Amino acid sequence: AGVASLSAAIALMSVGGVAQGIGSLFAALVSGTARNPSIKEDLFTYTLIGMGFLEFLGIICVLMSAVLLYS
Amino acid sequence: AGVASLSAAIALMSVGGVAQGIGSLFAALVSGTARNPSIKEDLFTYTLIGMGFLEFLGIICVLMSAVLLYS
Amino acid sequence: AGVASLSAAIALMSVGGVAQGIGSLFAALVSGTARNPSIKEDLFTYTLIGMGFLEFLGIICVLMSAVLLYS
Amino acid sequence: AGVASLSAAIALMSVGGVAQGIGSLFAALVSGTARNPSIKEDLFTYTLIGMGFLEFLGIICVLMSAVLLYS
Amino acid sequence: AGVASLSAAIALMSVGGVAQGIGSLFAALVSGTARNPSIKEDLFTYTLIGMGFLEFLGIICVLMSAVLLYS
Amino acid sequence: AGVASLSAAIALMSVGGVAQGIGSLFAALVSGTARNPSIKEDLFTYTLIGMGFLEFLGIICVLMSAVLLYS
Amino acid sequence: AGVASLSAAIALMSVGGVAQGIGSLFAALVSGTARNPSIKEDLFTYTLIGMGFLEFLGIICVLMSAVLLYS
Amino acid sequence: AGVASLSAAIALMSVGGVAQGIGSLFAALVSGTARNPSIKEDLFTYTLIGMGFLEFLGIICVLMSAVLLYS
Amino acid sequence: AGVASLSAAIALMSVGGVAQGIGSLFAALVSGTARNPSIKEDLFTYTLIGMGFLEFLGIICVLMSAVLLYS
Amino acid sequence: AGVASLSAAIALMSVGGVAQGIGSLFAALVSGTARNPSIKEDLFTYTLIGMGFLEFLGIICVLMSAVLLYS
Amino acid sequence: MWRSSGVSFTRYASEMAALLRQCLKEPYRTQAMQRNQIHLKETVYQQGQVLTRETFNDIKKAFEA
Amino acid sequence: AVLALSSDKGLCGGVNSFVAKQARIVIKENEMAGNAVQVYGVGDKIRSALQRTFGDRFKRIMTEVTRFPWNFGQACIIADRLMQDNPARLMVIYNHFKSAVAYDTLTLNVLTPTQAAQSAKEQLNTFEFEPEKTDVWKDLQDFYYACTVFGCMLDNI
Amino acid sequence: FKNQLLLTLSSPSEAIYVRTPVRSVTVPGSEGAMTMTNGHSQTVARLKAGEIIVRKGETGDEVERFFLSDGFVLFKSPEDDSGCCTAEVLGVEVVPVSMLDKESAATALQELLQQGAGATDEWTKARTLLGQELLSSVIRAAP
Repeated sequence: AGVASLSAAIALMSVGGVAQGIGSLFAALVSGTARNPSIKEDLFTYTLIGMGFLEFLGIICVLMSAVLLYS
Repeated sequence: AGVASLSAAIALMSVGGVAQGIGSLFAALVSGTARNPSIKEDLFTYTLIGMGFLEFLGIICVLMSAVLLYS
Repeated sequence: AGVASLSAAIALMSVGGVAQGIGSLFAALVSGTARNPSIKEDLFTYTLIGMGFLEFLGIICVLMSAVLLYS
Repeated sequence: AGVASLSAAIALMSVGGVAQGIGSLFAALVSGTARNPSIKEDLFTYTLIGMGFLEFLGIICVLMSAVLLYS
Repeated sequence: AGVASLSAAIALMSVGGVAQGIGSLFAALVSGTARNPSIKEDLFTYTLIGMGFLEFLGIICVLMSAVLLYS
Repeated sequence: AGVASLSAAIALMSVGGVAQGIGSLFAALVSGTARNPSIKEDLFTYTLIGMGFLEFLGIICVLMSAVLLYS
Repeated sequence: AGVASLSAAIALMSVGGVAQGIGSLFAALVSGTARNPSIKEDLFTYTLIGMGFLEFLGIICVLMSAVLLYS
Repeated sequence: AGVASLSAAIALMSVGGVAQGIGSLFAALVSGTARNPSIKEDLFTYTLIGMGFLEFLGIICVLMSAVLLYS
Repeated sequence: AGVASLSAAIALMSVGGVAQGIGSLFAALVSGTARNPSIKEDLFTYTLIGMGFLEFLGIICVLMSAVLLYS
Repeated sequence: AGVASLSAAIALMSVGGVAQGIGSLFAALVSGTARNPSIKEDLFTYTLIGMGFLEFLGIICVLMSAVLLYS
Repeated sequence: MWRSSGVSFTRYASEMAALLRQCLKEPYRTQAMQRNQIHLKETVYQQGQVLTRETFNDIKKAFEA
Repeated sequence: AVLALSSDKGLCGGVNSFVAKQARIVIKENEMAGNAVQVYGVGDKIRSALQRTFGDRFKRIMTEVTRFPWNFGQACIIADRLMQDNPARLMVIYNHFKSAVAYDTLTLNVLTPTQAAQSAKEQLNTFEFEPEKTDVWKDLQDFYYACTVFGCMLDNI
Repeated sequence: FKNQLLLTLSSPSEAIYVRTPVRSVTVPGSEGAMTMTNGHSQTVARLKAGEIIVRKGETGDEVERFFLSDGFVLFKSPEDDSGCCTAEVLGVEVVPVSMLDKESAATALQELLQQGAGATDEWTKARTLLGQELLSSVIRAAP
């Protein structure tokens, strides 16, 4: 009976790994800023590209939930 | 009819990743600050930006759970 | 509702991801205090900010659990 | 509609590892750029090759969800 | 009275998730004492603060286990 | 083919470890290239070798998925 | 031969985390010894304090496992 | 019955733990080569020993994925 | 009907964390020996202490698995 | 009774964790030999000791798997 | 290590190079210990009014005092 | 803190005269603004030149250095003595050896830990320090002191 | 000039190389040994002890061993016009391995252990341990 809700909840679990990846990204960002502020403006650019993948994958996950909570 | 509660709990079993990511964020912030204090104003500036995503993901990690308790 | 008792436990499982993060954060704090001790007053402040999120997140991981023990 | 959405979410669970790998890879990219900007363009390239695996695996994963939603 | 025991056993995961994190904290303390033996205090205070946080989390999880075991 | 579909879905959790290993390899490659670009190609060789193993493992699970999708 | 055995088995999942924490502790001790042997007697001391939690925490779960085997 | 196929899908979960080991080993190879290329062909030999274990520990479980499928 | 086997197999699963801890410990040993080769007896002693703790936990979980199997 | 297969398969998951440890251990060699290529001998000794322990663990896991299979 | 014992890197390097020189072969060891002879005469002052004068012929006693 | 390098034997022309002249100039310039000056020296000639006029500022003097051949061990001692008395700014006066019939007096403004902590060292971000910068800086600085004294004394000799 | 590695291996008493073109140079960093070649990034590193191993461009296979006690290494990028990347290995005492002895090494080790048995000062213990390190390295490095 609770098929759709359970499946959506199980699908939503990858947000943890997504957040871990984003944390690693921004940790490397702050570390590279501490190691060389002169190229700070460059590093953030690459960091955004990482988000351009990570959140995108995350977005797909949420879409699947929207597909699965209503069949 | 506790299957809704089960789905809400399963969807809530991803805040650990958000917490790990936030811990990595602030750990790298503190490390890079101890390496170079004079640039603190920048290290914080990017850090919040990361939170600007993670907490938002965390909000999803809450919202659907509440939805899974009712819908 | 027996399944409610399971739901709460699952909602508590996230603490395993929480505490790890907290540990990592304080680890970095200690490393900073081992590298540039003369700015402890800075680092702890930033550390508190991190806890200001994590504890709050942890509270959520508690609250719904208790809620899921009743609803 | 049990098995369909169940298998979909279960297969979708494995994108967190993809996100973690992406985060680690882009963190290495940022660190290397901080240490040696002169070969910046030479690093970005390699990271794309990594995507040529990781995202592709993710794609397969997502595709299998659909293959399990209307099997 | 069969689901309560399983709920408590499932809630016991945060114990290992917390021991992971206490280990990291004390490893950081050890490494800090190795890099700067002149500062033993101001490393044990922060370590004890983190210990208090993680002990509170463990107390939460054990309390909820004992609760669900009889409720 | 319900139980078969569930088996095929459960088969695809190992993809996370594959992606994590891939990310580790490409991170090490990117860092080594940031250190000594003059050993680019040689390193690439070793990298591809490791990737082959991971790729094989990936393909293996995919094959089993097909098996568990029909048999 | 029922649910009590399942619960007493599920309680043992925390031993992995406790073992990882102990490994991190003693790896940090070994590294600090190899770095600065001249404070060995100090580091071991702190290490024991860590055990004063970690092993104890593990024992708790083990005890609770028996509590879940004859509840 | 078909339920045995699930056992096969469980036997492939050890795969994706071997992948992290292979990734770590080959990443250490890459780093040690980038640091000290002069001894390249020695380090490769050591990896041939490591893969002497992991390459078995993977396929062994895959054999179980067959043996616990048809039986 | 065969629930004791399930409980035994579920209790045995902490060997993964035990092996992770052992590997991290001996890796720290090997690194500290590569750095400070004149200090091997003290490092080996601390490694033996850690291995004793970890083997104790492993034998505990194996004994509990045998008990739950032949209760 | 095919169900007794499942339990055996579950034990094999532990082997995956074991592989991770092995990888880390060999990395400590492959880095150490690059960090100190003069010795290359005592590192192999400690590696073999750790591999003996981990192979014993994996072997008892496999044996318990076969036992729960046939029994 | 030397930072924890309240020691300078120069002191550590000198006192270790001394041992390395002791591990030399005699024909080269003579020239090594010849080109590394030490003789100093420190004279401490405080607004004139010499507080002390002290000679040094060894690296260890030169760094200690 | 003014480290003046000089000799111990006479008949050296007038190189020590120029050294002491530059030292007097530096002291009289920096004592007006209010900077408390200390004087380290190498050789008895600078001592005989500045005893009567700036003898109430000496901190530590060394001599008999030119007896045996100059070596890095002789310089490390003086560098350690300078570091133990860590001042806020250090100057080094010596004679540069241009050619066999031409020298040149110079003054080296030398970096110190007080002046290093007040800078983020952004100029060295291009360099990858194998240990972290904070851990290797104190050793690089001690080496810098020793090498400075070494080269300066060689040129003066 | 050329796309070689311009090594200068320098001790206070003798400069063994000044602008020697080589292919790869191994050095025992404080973290671990490492081999510098052309294209290597700018870097500074502290050395602990051990056997520098030089390999000229003409040699390729032939090498030159040199024991170093302590010092620094400075790798500096190539100027755009020079076309050659430079490296400076400064050592407080840079001996060749031909001039080393294994018997006096063990004698000095024994005397160090004798002096350090009365462990009261931190510097004495530290010196005993570091001497043990360097003398074991000399023994393993001597022929």
